[PDB]
Formats: sequence, structure tokens, C-alpha cells
Amino acid sequence: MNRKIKGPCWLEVKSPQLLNQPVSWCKVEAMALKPDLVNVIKDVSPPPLVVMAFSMKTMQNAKNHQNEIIAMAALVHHSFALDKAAPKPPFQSHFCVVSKPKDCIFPYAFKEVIEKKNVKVEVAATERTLLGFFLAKVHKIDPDIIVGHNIYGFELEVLLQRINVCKAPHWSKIGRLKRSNMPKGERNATCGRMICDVEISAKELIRCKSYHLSELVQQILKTERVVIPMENIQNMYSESSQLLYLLEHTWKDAKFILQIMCELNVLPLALQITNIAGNIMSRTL
Amino acid sequence: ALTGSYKSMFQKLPDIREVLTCKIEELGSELKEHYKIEAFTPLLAPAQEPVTLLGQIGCDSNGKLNNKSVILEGDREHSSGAQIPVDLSELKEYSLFPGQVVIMEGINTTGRKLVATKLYEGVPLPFYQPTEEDADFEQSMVLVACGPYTTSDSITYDPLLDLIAVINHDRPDVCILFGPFLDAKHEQVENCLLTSPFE
Repeated sequence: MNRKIKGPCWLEVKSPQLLNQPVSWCKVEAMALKPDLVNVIKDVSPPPLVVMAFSMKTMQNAKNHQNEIIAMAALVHHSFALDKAAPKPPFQSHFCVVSKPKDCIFPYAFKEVIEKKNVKVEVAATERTLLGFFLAKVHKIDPDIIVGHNIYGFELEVLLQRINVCKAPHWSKIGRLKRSNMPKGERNATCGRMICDVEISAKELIRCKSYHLSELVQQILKTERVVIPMENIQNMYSESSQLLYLLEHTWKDAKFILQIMCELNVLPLALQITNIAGNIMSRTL
Repeated sequence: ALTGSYKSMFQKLPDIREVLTCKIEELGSELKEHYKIEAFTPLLAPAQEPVTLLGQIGCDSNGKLNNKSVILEGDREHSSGAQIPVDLSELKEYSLFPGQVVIMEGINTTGRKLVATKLYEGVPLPFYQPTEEDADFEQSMVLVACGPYTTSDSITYDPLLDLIAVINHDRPDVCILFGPFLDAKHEQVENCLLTSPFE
């Protein structure tokens, strides 16, 4: 209120002091003694940002009712316009990874088939290595906006719980700020990065029978996505071909989520709504 | 407790809902304050860590309750009255019946089916605090009997006569007589063979 800041707008800071020790994972840091030292400048256009669309497959543990992440996939777009049309293709790179939770023995010659196909995929020995690789990748890509399905309620919470249980190094890599102690967290979990759930945004924009991913893709993109029941994937891990099929299906799901977000252009809508209202874009999304 | 006769035999579904949710919420507040429970969570919220859940037990179908045909129905202010099946396979010791308010600390990682892990024995109300006058009462004997006071195929009410005889002989202080006094299920009245009005 005091600085008359109305949503995302170019802010110019005078007398930027450089703090001795890093406080975040960002490339540049600055200091401000008083709030009055920073002013608002208007006549500038928004810069392009990085957008990463991610999707993962959890599985209830065989023994007793615990979710376990086994497969991850994510598409990246470094230079994503926020005022122009959604870039086509919506991405220029991606990465996927798979792992055996506790006893799902890898099918014979799995990595051999992977290298034979020469498709973009890496194999992680265990959930801990999977999460470590994911955190390293997200930090190296520093995506400003991370978009997914059911991130608000299911995906983000399970990701955080798995990271905490596995005690993966630098859990704070998810957010741009570095914190030593686990938080316990409505938005503190992803401090610095903009999480966008396609279902809530679609509910905001369009109306559908049910906002589940399959129904949304049907009503929006007029295409059908094959649903893989979680109960059938228990034996899925004993054969390389169908495991690669599952991985490619997760990649397809990530592509569908990204396409829904792009064609529904929820990002520019959020920009304009936040600018009109002046609130925090994260609260808008 | 009904000094007068009554008001109505007309029911309203929203008002019955209000009564039910008020009962659930009152029991819940009492149990929460007694057990120092951190905070309840919505029934449909998928939480990985074990989370205490409040609600009344109910039978899934219209039949007798079975050990794996049980659902939990929450309160409005926490779960909006949603229902969720509960699995008692992991639970060790329990004692449930339909419509009992419980706090269950099971783990629900999917949001569609809870699995119980511990049940909180409900806490009784405090006893009645006496006074000096109450202790100033000598021993008194109480009689209590419950009808019907006539055999299944009689109207002579001989059991009532025997009860009156014992009451006179013992001279008890206070006698409690429960109904029915002319049973509605009695074959004599169920066939409306009586020659006099019920009253």
C-alpha cells in the first residue's frame, strides 16, 4: 500500500547494497534499508520468463497406504512471452526419470533398451536419487512458473513429503529462498516460484462437467488421453516395453497440461487480473 | 424434560440437519478440549501424515453394520458434511455403532478412503456434585419394575397385583414403574378384541 505497487510492475531500487552472504538461490541479490528507497516505474514491457510444466506418477506403497513417487517428467520453455501469443511449440527441452520404489525389479536390459532408443530419459536407482536429480534440474532451470495438474492439493504435498522423508539434499531448492529447517506451509513451500494448477485456472475460465485431467482435455483440446489405473501398474515394472510406454504417457500428460495452459492463455489473464487488482500474482493463480 | 405435553409431529429436514451437526460439533469441541487435539482436518483432504478426523460413524448400506461396511460422516464446519469409507483392518481395538461421534487418527493419503490407526475413547460427563444436604439423607430403598404387567394372553393383570403386594409388604421409599401398561404389541389389543377404550 505505502509504495503504491499495483501487481507485477518494474520496480527501480536506489542505493542497492550487496549482502555479504547469499540468502536465496537466485543469480542476483540486492538490499534495501527502507521501503521508501524503491520506486515504481511504469513505461516498460514485461520480460519473458521461464515456464516448466511437470507431471509425476505416485503409487501407494504395497505394504500399508503410503504414496511413493516413481516417475517424473517435465517440459521447459526458457523464453516464454507473457504478452504475445503462446509460443509454438510450447517447449524446447524436457527431461524424464524413473525409479524402483522398494522391490519393483527393473526389467532385464532396461537401460539397454533406453540407450537403444536414444530417447531423453535418465534412470535413478532410488526415490532419493530421483528427488535429488529433480531438485538439481529445477534449480539449474530456475523456472519462474511451474505448471501442473492437482499441484494445489495432491502433487506438491506428496512431493514435499517424499523429499522430507528421503531427506534429499537441499530440500529448499524448490523455492528460491534457502531455508535450513523444513516448514510446517500454504505457500512457504514454493517461496519464489509461481505454482499454477491448470484445474483451478480452468474452473476460473471455463465450465466443464468435471475438471479432472481427462475430462478437461476432452472438453478443451477435443482429444482423448488413456487413463492408466494405479492398481494395474503393480506388475507394470517387470517389462521394459510397457514401462517405457508409461514414461511416454507421463510425457504426453505433461504436454497436454502445457497445451491447455497455453491455449487457454491463463498466464496473460493472470497478469492482467493482477495488474487490475494489484494483488500478488501467486494469490491470483 | 417436557413439563408440558408437546408441540408438533411435523419435521423439517434442514432443522434435523442442524440438530445432528450441532450434536456432532458439541461432542467434537468437548473431545478436542479434553484431549488437547491440535486441530481437525477436512475428511476429503488428502494428507500423507496421520491426521485426526472428527465425525459420526455410519453404515454404508441399510443393513446391520459390518466390520468393513463403515463410513465416517464429518461436520459442516470442517468437512462440509462429506462422507468417506473407513477401513478397520489396521485398527487393533475398537467398538463402534451407527451415529456415534468419534475422533479417528487414521492415515488418508488418497482422500477417498481413510484407514483407521487409533480410536479415542470418548470422555464421560462429570458426575453430579453433592452438597451437605445430600449427605444428610439416611438410607432409602428404591423399587424399580418395568412392564408389561400382564402375561401375553391375559387381562387380569396378576403380575401387577403381585407387584402391588410386594410394594405394600416392603414399604419402599420410591417406586419407579416403567411402561407399557397396556402393551401395544399385546395380542389382545393388536387384534382389537378389547371391549373398552384404551384410555
